[PDB]
Amino acid sequence: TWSGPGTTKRFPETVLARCVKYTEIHPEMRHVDCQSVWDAFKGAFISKHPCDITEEDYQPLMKLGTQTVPCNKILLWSRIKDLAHQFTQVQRDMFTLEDTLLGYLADDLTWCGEFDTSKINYQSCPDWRKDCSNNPVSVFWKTVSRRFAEAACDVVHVMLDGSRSKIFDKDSTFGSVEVHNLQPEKVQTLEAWVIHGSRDLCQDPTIKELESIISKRNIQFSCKNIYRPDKFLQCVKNPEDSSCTSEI
Amino acid sequence: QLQESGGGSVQAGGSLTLSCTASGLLFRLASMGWYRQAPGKERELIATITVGGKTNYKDSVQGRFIITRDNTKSTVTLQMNRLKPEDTAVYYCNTASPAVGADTWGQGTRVTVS
Repeated sequence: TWSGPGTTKRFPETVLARCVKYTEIHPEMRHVDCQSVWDAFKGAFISKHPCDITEEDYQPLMKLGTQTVPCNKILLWSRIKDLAHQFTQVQRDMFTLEDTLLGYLADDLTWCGEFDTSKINYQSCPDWRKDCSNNPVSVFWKTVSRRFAEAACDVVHVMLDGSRSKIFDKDSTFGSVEVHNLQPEKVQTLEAWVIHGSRDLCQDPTIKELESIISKRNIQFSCKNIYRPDKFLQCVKNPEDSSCTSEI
Repeated sequence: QLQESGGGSVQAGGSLTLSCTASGLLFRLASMGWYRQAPGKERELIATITVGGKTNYKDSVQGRFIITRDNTKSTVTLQMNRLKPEDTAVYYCNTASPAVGADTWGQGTRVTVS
């Protein structure tokens, strides 16, 4: 028994269904065999101790889920997933990780196996902090996040949550994996959009930290304030509404 | 990110056309505007334009100025006709959106009407 929640109920059927649905919503990925995807996903963690998972265990899945996204249309995020996804629902040429096949399959799910049987553990799974870091879920997200960040080019945008105690958190997935795998030259600029929950939050100490990290990788940094995120989304969808324009 | 041009000196009654190139995704998604600042005065918004080209003007320039837009870069242009000494100012282009900041500013372009 572990400290974290058990595998999501009907995990096999959920992955299969998500794969089929993805290939329906995204016709460009209809060449994938969803049964093969599931077999590869399961192969990464079944009959294995869930504190000894490696990026290599997920390689077969990564190969099968290969997806070349337009490298200049990537939206990263940290602690504000819902808004980033709402944005790509209205700005449909842009992609977050969870708009790719592999990210879509796993988003909000939990899974693990055990060393001595081919059973999925529905009772409990390792918590990153309390139990162990190299667990099936954490290793999956580390692997796919690294690869997605590696593939980005030109200007990369990131939404950050302006209401958090740390707007930029070096211990977040964004701060510990994604930001350190943006490639210089390939990526010219990282532009942060700080989402308000009316000061200029681009002067926040943690934003100055992010700027330093990025500049040390020889990438330019830009920061913007999104003062009204829901209104922002409305105006992305329909910019011709008069509430999209400042009063004279 | 913001580069303005087309200013100069003209006689009262004359015309100038200002241009601004704005580089960035947020400019492409936002309503844009032309602002101006007279030497000892507050910066004022004088003209706005939606992504699709719907315009609005301050009463003091209505009928004399025309704002246009071409669309990640947006170019925003301000045609200024029948110029008055009161139009003397530094002109700036930026976002004019309640959703997104007019965070940073270009150098502006100086207009002097004698």
